[PDB]
Amino acid sequence: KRRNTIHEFKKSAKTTLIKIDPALKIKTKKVNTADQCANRCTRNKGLPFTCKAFVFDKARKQCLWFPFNSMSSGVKKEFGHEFDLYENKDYIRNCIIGEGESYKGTVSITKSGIKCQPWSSMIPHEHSFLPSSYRGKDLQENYCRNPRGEEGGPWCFTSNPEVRYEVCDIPQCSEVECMTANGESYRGLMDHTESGKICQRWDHQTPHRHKFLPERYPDKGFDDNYCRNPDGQPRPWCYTLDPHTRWEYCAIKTCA
Repeated sequence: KRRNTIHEFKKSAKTTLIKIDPALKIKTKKVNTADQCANRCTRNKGLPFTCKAFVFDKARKQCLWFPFNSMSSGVKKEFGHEFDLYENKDYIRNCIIGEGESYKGTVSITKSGIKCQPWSSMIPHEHSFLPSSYRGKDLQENYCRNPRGEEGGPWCFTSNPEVRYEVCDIPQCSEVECMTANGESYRGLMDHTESGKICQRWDHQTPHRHKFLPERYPDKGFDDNYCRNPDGQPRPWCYTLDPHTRWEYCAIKTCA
């Protein structure tokens, strides 16, 4: 099979999600691995809603797909060794990657400080940027989006009737992401190599085999697919999802 999208998720071990508010339905299915839950969560037309997070029950072997994450309203985290929560990074972001096409955070205020207009609303500014016309772009509520992958970055229509649209001020992910020395103590959230290749998850042996087992190295920060320096390398690094590139250095600026 070809689909491999589990890297796109932030894992919270021993955690499941419950929503107090019974609204927003959930789909559950008997599935063998967490990888299959992830591919279904990120697939186009895979679920009767936009999947933001999922939980893999390891004991019962089930996926639990949610249209919400742990940062939504009326949703609690709950304990259980058999559970593993996975939240799509796009909705946690807080920062931007390049044009910010993948950005799906909760910023709803323009660069000037004006509240964004709802995307599904024609007031004050009528338009054609509707969720129906741009599936997969998460044109929900009044959050800053970059649907057409334009140079300016994430933008929105403005609540002020005098300004139609404006860009939003969201910093590039390489903004606060800095390291001390050779990055031995770096525990940040960088997940792509210096050439822009996507990092392989540490808790995975595909497509590259390695000895850096998260269970074997607590305190080493082998979470998700973040760039790490666990072996005295000149710079932090990660294994790559490209079969023809085992590993590659990451580009994290020094805090000094």
